[PDB]
Amino acid sequence: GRSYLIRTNDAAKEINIDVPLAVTCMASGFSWPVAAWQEIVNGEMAVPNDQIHNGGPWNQS
Amino acid sequence: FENELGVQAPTGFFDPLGLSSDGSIDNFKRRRASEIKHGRVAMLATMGYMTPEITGKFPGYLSYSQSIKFADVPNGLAAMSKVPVLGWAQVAAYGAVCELSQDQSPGTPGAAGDFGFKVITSEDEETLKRKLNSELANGRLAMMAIIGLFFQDGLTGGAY
Amino acid sequence: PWVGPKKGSWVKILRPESYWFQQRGQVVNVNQKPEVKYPVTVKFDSVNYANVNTNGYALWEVIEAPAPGPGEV
Amino acid sequence: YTETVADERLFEQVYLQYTSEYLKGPLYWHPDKLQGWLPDYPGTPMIKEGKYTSHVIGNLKAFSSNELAFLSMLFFGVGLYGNLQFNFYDPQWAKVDAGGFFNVSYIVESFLLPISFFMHIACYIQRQNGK
Amino acid sequence: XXXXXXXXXXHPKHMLVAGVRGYEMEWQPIPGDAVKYPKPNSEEMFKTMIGADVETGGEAWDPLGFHKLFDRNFDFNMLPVYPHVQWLREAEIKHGRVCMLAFIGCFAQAGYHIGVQPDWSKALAECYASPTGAVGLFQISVLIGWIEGKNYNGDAWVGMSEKEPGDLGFDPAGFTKNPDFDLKKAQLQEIKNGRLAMVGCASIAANHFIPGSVPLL
Ligand SMILES: CC(=O)O[C@H]1CC(C)(C)C(=C=C/C(C)=C/C=C/C=C/C=C(C)/C=C2C=C(/C=C/[C@@]34O[C@]3(C)C[C@@H](O)CC4(C)C)C(=O)O/2)[C@](C)(O)C1
Repeated sequence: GRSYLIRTNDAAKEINIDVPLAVTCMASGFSWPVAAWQEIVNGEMAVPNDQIHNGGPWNQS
Repeated sequence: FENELGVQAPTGFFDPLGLSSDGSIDNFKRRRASEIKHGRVAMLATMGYMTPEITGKFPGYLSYSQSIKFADVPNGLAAMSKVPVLGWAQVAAYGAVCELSQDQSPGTPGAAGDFGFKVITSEDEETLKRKLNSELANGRLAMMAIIGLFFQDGLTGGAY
Repeated sequence: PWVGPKKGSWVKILRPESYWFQQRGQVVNVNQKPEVKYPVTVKFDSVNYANVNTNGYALWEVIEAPAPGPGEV
Repeated sequence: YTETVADERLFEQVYLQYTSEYLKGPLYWHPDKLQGWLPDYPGTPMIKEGKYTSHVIGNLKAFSSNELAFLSMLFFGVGLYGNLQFNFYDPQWAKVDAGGFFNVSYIVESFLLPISFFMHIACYIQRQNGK
Repeated sequence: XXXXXXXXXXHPKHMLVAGVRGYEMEWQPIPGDAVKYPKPNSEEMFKTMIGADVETGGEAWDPLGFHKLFDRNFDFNMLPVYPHVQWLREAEIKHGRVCMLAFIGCFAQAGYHIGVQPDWSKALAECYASPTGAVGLFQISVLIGWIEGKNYNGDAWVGMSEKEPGDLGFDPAGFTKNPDFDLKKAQLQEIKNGRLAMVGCASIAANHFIPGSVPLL
């Protein structure tokens, strides 16, 4: 699912699924325990907190 | 490293094996502090072999819980397995407090007076060097003596 | 002399109460009148709860961030 | 000249930069600036230079780093000895169960272990400040 | 030509992170721990650290990328939860030394003894349960405490250790006081032997509790 979402960075591709790409990602997911770790250590899974919406403001004045 | 305290009568700069031909001033100071500290420890150690042997043998127990008495503890090597182990760890403590109460003023051991532990120095340099050399020569002899008393204790049963 | 980020340049939103705080969006246009307090106009791919994907921000609320990239807001 | 929004923002920045420095001084007198509130007590600064000041350790502020180190190690030895001689070796439970009494020395000593922990913390704090 | 934005209308951005002081302050003065401001350099300094050899490639061998986790700390929680490569090398050499001692300890105790006797896998638990003339536990433990209280590795967790990793200044009999002597080579031999002793100790520990796991006892 994460691979499909990354390779289809569009809302149109979530309602009208690109079935060839979807099944390609589904078959490619077997190597997740290695690919996921290789992305974790190489800085390709997580994103710094300063790039996503942290949450509601709790202060300003 | 000659002209430093330690070279008096029977040998000059003694080093047969060198160990100071490098000239490292920091290395010599640490060796000098070690040499003097060992002597100072050994000199009290040689006193520690003579006195309990002949007399003294403090009245009392030294371990009321174990019912030991100072007379019971054998003099010499055999004591270190007979003195209650709590005593030895406390000797290390009394050493440590004086290792952190006998602060070092300059480069080589100092700040206690002749043996006064505020006493002051010997002032007159001729006595300052003569006493300092006397401490070194006495300390080295006691160092050779206490190991000899260790060996004599092992060779012939008791300490004598 | 142009003021603010260039047109079509990605900027990171620094408005704390914005729905797109710390997100990124293309700069549609920057109003050149010095009297306008919030001249920078930014459009976003992700709409807020009012189904609005564009908003006008102040000159001190956009920092000219790089392109989002794959799977990144 | 007309007051553009940039000029108003500049006045905001100038006012805030001046006032934030002014309010720290002896001329603002806010209840949040009382003793027991945010500011440190007058003669007892706790944290300076991002380092625990000597006043943190209270009455031990005058102690030397070597004295605190010796006390820390001595208290650690004595307290660990008390705990080990009360729990595992020389247990007191059977002796006190049959109508006896605790070896009071063990009880007194065993309380010197956490004291030793905080003593070595104080030793490090003193060493950092050069005392 | 783009006009420069005045400092009045500039931006704060997010260079100010949770691992550093904010607008203007000082961080909490923690005693010996992760101190000071961290900076990402683990992998880079890992590619300059020695230890890689021809047995596995010849470049910096780290599958699982355990070195890089310090560099990731900034992306993850922006906190150095994972140690820097300097701390990893300190652990490397400490484990290597302890294993090189411990393996020959296992061998010697099965064939030598002093005036209590109990296996090798239960020697410590026995010594910690029958003190008669066993102050040696106290002496060994106080030596260990003094040694890694004095030689506590500074701030090696965040890669800002002034002391070189594993360099305790213990070179008594001038074995490699030579200007280089290929000190890289001597350190490499030490690391290789430490890794070998680690594997040996792991083999013995896993074999004694999983019978017939490692060939021979
Ligand atoms: C480049 C270079 O050189 O660097 C070096 C230079 C330095 C600084 C000088 C240096 C150093 C210092 C060194 C080496 C210290 C050495 C220590 C020596 C220890 C001596 C001991 C234990 C003495 C004894 C006495 C014993 C007695 C044994 C017996 O009683 C026994 C049981 C039974 C009896 O029946 C027979 C007996 C026989 C009577 C024994 O068994 O032991 C260092 C650090 O190494 C580096």
